[PDB]
Amino acid sequence: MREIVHIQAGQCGNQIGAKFWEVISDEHGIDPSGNYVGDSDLQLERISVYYNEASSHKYVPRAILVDLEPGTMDSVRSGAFGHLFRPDNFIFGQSGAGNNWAKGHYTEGAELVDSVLDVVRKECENCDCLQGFQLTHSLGGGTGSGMGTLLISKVREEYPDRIMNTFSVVPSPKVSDTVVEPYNATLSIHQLVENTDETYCIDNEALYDICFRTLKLATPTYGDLNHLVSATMSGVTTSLRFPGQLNADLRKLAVNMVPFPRLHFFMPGFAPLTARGSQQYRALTVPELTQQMFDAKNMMAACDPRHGRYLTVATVFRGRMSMKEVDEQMLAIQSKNSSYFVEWIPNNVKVAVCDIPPRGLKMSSTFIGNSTAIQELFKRISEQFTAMFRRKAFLHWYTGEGMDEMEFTEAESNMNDLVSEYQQYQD
Amino acid sequence: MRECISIHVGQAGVQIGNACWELYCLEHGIQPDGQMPSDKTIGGGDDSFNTFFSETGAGKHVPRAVFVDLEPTVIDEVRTGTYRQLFHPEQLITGKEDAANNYARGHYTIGKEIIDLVLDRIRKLADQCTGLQGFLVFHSFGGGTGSGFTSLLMERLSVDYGKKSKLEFSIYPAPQVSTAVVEPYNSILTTHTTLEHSDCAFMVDNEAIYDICRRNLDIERPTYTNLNRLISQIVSSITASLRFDGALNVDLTEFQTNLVPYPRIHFPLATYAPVISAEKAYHEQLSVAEITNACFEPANQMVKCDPRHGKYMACCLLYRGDVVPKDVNAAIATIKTKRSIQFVDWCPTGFKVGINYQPPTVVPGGDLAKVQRAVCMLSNTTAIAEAWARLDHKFDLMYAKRAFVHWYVGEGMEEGEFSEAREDMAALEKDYEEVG
Ligand SMILES: COc1ccc(C[C@@H]2NC(=O)/C=C/C[C@@H]([C@H](C)[C@H]3O[C@@H]3c3ccccc3)OC(=O)[C@H](CC(C)C)OC(=O)[C@H](C)CNC2=O)cc1Cl
Ligand SMILES: Nc1nc2c(ncn2[C@@H]2O[C@H](COP(=O)(O)OP(=O)(O)OP(=O)(O)O)[C@@H](O)[C@H]2O)c(=O)[nH]1
Ligand SMILES: Nc1nc2c(ncn2[C@@H]2O[C@H](COP(=O)(O)OP(=O)(O)O)[C@@H](O)[C@H]2O)c(=O)[nH]1
Repeated sequence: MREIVHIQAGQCGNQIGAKFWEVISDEHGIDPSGNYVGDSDLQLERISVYYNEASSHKYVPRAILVDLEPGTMDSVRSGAFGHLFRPDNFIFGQSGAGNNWAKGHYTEGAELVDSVLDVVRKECENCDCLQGFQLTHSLGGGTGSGMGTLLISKVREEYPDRIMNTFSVVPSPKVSDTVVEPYNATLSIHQLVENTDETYCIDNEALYDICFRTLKLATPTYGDLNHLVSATMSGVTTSLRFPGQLNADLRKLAVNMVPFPRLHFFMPGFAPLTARGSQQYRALTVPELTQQMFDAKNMMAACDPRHGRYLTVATVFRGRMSMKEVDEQMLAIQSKNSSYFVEWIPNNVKVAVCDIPPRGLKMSSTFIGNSTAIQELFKRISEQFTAMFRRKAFLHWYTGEGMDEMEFTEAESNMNDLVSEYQQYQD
Repeated sequence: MRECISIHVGQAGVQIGNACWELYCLEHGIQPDGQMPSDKTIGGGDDSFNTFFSETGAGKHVPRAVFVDLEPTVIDEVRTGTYRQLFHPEQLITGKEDAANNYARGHYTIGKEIIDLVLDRIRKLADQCTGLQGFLVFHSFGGGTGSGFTSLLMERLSVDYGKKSKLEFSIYPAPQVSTAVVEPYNSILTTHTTLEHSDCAFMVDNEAIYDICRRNLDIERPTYTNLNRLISQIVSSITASLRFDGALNVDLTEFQTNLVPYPRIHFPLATYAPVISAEKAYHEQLSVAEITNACFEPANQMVKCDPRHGKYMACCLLYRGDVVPKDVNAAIATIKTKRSIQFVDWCPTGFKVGINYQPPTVVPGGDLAKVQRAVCMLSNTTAIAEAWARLDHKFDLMYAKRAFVHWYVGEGMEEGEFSEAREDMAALEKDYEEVG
């Protein structure tokens, strides 16, 4: 039972992670009090990886929540699992998360992260075995990225023989405002690349473009985003939570998935996307499910995979259907869409099936891809930063608290390097 | 007296070990208690089956063998299974970290930090026995454990026991049940470091077994249960010679001599006719000549290859029950009539034969249909070129893009080393091409 320590920080990170944890607990059926009220014994067979044990035999999920605005538990209790997290490790800041990198990444907050690292180190050893670390946040500026990549650097320092993972969200100038973020993102990911190899780029722009246009919305609120993300990035780890064919561990997930030590930006999707409606819907069929699988609109990234090629694909079906027939349409897709995949990497279709269905849904399937497609999103975020770097806007605070211009230029150089790598490996 | 030791490395290896060992215990009249067949009940036996099992004070016939893996996922999963007391508790090792399809992980990261315990246990087991002949290896190409740990372990064995032979039961991997795309990499990385220590290897093909379990065994979704049971049956059909009686292919040295001309080339094909599915009562009957002549068909050849397009080197068989040599020789003569088979131009190539006096034993609660006739061809046909070259081709496709190289590099391999291994096996393909 290789346990996982969950790291989590930031206003958006906590918002997404609360609903994610609620979804996973509900699917596993443990009561919001913290006791097993599930409906079978296939739940607690090895699930200690996410849920530890208390003295009174009640379970206890392990996940750290930190920030720099003092009120987090005041906002963490906004759902249904406030006291559920152990009530001694809600380390809180003092100021807030203005969109200022290095205001958490160099001087203040960095003072707090030493104690944070001490606490997480103390937290880790109690388990029987360690799997690694995985982190949920957004690349959003304002203590959201600083603390994130900072703690990434120190955890990678302390445990080189484990695996990182980021559930970060790329900001976008369609849903949001306070436009200094391109700096924050394109600078933090600049060392996220060297510091981590396991990433999911849930494009907020794509989430809006699919949630407001063709999902019957008028003003997408933050809970609206939280529904879709707490669906997809909660179903992404069912393979970890549930035994099955592709039980691959973090290290093994990587070795099956990441060819090169940098080209590791997975772009996920989820075929039965659903806005918040209590009624489930009419039923869907397996070929329809696996066809909405590659729905370009369905993609949680900013591209249509038809416009590019894949490298290493996974898939996790869920429900009760034809177990052994899924290979038929897997090979059908392979045969009719050879151009979509690449010849450099044969048999890039690792597939598996999980018996359990999700909450409020019978037939569904979480998806993971790895394609050249995210070159489009990176070109977007690179132009949406370079077209404004010429005016040197707002770099006063950054240049005052400990950055410099050469750092900005070298970050742009690194990201042009990544887009070049994607381009050439597409060529 | 004589004896032998079977090693078990990897999840697949230990699953097949459980299946095979349970079948063997069933076959000899032994029971999950092993009360007594007809013998002294303490240090008894005296037939050939003693070479696998040895009686304790209770006459239990403990199988002096071990199971090894780097994660307590499957080892424990069967340690509290049917044969809990058949094997010795604290005689099944459990690793901690899975090799995770990484050959270097089993070669220089975690297996290297535990191999000492495995060596101590196997050496103690050898001290317990008195008549060791060699070793039986159950591993797989694809897995990091069953390749890296396998290679390193057998290297240690060849270092300390430099005389005895050894036989490898590996599993040639298939895309249809593939759980990695680093699988050719691990396969090459281990096999390029086997010939120097390996003596003979019986590799089984997943796609071939899958096609057997479907096209004739009436399955559509075969799990590891179906494939594993079928391969356990075929492995029993191979080793029955060592299990019972003096006949063709009794000893491991005899195995290799009857089979292996040249030390580098020691990959022999294998077949086993009865694949008749299940409780489907009777559509036809059985016949010695029928199964013998149908053996040459590419139906049941353990590994997918085209033998009729390649020159042979030897031919051995084996039969279960319903013994009468005369019609056996008549069947040999009938199939002898040179339809398209060929042989070696510089040595006699007779169809060596050794018969056994026991019909096949089928699992008491499984798919296979009870039969009483059987054949088992251990042909040393050169046509395994095709399969090896296919794997090599799948390998060198992904080397122009330097794919996945860093993952192995990070633990102590070398980038250009892979080119050396690829040239080694290109030369081995040339070696197959030499025979013409
Ligand atoms: C043309 O000039 C413009 C002027 C305004 C606008 C719109 C205007 N803003 C920006 O894009 C400016 C971004 C900078 C950023 C700088 C680069 C980071 O170090 C800052 C910092 C943070 C905390 C403490 C100390 C320093 O500051 C801020 O974080 C503050 C927020 C609060 C905390 C003052 O600023 C806003 O965002 C304001 C208050 C919210 N509103 C807006 O949407 C657009 C343009 Cl283009
Ligand atoms: N016939 C058969 N093949 C199996 C079985 N288990 C695994 N395989 C195949 O063996 C290959 C790899 O072996 P695995 O057991 O998956 O790997 P492993 O030895 O556990 O290696 P690690 O996962 O790296 O520790 C794949 O082609 C699997 O499909 C089994 O019970 N029977
Ligand atoms: N995906 C997602 N993005 C959000 C949410 N709320 C705000 N955002 C945007 O994504 C980024 C959130 O990260 P961050 O800036 O660290 O949030 P902060 O801690 O409130 O400053 C910001 O640029 C926001 O504009 C949310 O609930 N989900």
